[PDB]
Amino acid sequence: ENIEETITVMKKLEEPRQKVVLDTAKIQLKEQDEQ
Amino acid sequence: ENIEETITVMKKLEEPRQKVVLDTAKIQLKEQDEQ
Repeated sequence: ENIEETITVMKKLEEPRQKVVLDTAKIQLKEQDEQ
Repeated sequence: ENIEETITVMKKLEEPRQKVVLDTAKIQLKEQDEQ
């Protein structure tokens, strides 16, 4: 499941790399709002 | 905390965009592991 699998990867990532993932999720929601 | 904030955003995303976020996390981990 996508969220559970993302949690598993993120638990291994240092905070700055987790922040990239979060900021990517925020862009994806902006793009979703433009569909 | 970044993981919970990412979950919150991902819960709003359509499944293909959730997969974008998971694949972004997987990329970050491959880079972290190669550093």
